[PDB]
Amino acid sequence: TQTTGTSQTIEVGLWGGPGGNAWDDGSYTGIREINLSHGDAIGAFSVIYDLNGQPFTGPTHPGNEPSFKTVKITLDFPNEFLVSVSGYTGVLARLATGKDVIRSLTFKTNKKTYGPYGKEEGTPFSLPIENGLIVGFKGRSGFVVDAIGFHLSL
Amino acid sequence: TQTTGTSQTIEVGLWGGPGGNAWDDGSYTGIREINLSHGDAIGAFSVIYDLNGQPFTGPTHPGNEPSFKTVKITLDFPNEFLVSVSGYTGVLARLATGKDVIRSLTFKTNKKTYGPYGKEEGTPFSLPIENGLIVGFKGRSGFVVDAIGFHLSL
Amino acid sequence: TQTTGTSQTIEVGLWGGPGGNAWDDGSYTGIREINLSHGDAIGAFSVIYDLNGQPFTGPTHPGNEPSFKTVKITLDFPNEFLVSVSGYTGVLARLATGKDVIRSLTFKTNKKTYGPYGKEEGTPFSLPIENGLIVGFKGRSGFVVDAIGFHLSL
Amino acid sequence: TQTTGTSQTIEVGLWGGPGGNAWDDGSYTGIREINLSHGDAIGAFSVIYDLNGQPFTGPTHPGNEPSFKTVKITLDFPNEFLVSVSGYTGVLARLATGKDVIRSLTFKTNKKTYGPYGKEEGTPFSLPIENGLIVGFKGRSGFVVDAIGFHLSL
Repeated sequence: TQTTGTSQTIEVGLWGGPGGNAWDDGSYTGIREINLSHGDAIGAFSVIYDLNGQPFTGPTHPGNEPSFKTVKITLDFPNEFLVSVSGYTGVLARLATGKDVIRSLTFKTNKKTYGPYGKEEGTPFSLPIENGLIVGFKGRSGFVVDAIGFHLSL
Repeated sequence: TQTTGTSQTIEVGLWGGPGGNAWDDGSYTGIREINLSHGDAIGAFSVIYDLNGQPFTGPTHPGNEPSFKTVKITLDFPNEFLVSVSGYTGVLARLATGKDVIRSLTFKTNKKTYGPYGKEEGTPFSLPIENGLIVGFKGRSGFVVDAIGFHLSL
Repeated sequence: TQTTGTSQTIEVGLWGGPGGNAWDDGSYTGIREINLSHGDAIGAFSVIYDLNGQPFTGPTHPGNEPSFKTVKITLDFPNEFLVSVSGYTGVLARLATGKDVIRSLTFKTNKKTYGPYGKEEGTPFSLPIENGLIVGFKGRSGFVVDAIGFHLSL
Repeated sequence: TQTTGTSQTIEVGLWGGPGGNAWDDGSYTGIREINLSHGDAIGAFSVIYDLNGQPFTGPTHPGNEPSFKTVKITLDFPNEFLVSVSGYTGVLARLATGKDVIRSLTFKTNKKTYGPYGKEEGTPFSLPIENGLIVGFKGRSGFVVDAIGFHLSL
């Protein structure tokens, strides 16, 4: 029985801490580009999704670590897609929060591996995908990415 | 195993004829507003979809019928959503094509019924929904709506 | 957010009347065989589904009309599958109910068409499928099939 | 466009190593009971699934560790369901293959946490779920569980 007008997708996560503010890009039809920043953790994180064959700029999550290395991951959409996302969660001492944040991220597509970005220190996590696609990102962000999760769909 | 970067949704239809030119809005997360025109058939058909909580203007399919009455169904999204779409398919003599078109359309939500619009002549068709949502429209259009179909999702 | 332990599928329908008693086979991974009976309407309707590569007999819905012609539709699973199901709904006078029942049914796969079975009288209905599969049947049955619906999945 | 008669579900994993023999229970409508054994790792792993309101015993994966302690996790289906599965993957001294096996497993439902079972040594992994359900298990087994994966559905 349908009780709401908003469609849904499987959602896994979040991995990371309770700090920062929650955000959810929602779901689309695929991923075209990922723009992030990294240093001793992951700072900025924004995505260019595919929306029915055309690019759609997702909401930005710039964080607040201007010193970080900026990176643009341009996927050969639609032939290239993520088959795994992994990383590390843990406290970043200098933040003085005592809460876990995303210290590192690695993106593996059917074509190549991007990363590891940030610092691989803390507790690892990984989401290998055998069938289906990540069609959206969600998480929490403050000065850095506190947590991350994914929307999945066939 | 995943072999493409484009996600998908269930698709039903089309109902109608082979005339006009094919179009497919793709899929989104919901429906906010439906714009259409009608007279002896359904002429224009355009939708304002929901895309993760924000409106997204779907591609237009105005057809070309100056005399048709225009209707703007503004749903109380997300509390109100379609639970059924029905109508009639059949030849419209004046088009001189001999091909079926969408003569009528009725939209029923969990709150009320909109229509019938057009003329209920020809062969009826209906898509009652018990679980899930219409998240996108597709079809064919010329001077009027030749055919219509739907993308469905939970 | 997940609030129940039972998974779900999109469900379309029901087409037919409010008579009889409700039944729902639930969802599986495909359809292998359909056994029905027909005359001036569709009486019995029972399915053998596929469950992860192996046959699984669903609950029976024989109705209570013993005089109909019995038919067995054995699909070449998994290469052959339904791409459309259509039929007619309408009153059957000898039932003395004045409520619609399933008068006729037609099953079209990517290989061939089965039917029409029963009597093509009343109001037609059709469910053409472009993407996705019927993975379960539901409906209402009394003396004959009063209504029918489908569980859909990618 | 549909090109096969078998439906599908999202599949995540595998977590663990390449040893043992691959197995896949397929997908169902939920989980009713989990039977496993553990010692210096996870040995046996068998599940009783829900299939449209009726239990369905999945194929067994007994492994081969007579000394392992057996555990039966009977969920209060459908009110109780897994919201997270986590564990550890790592080498076993007695295997001398340098390849990982599932050393530990922890099952968290919306009602309680079962485990940890086995030994929490090696590299941790976790699959927290925010929306959707695990409707099937897959993996690899020899004397113990080498790897594990999940079928997911809304």
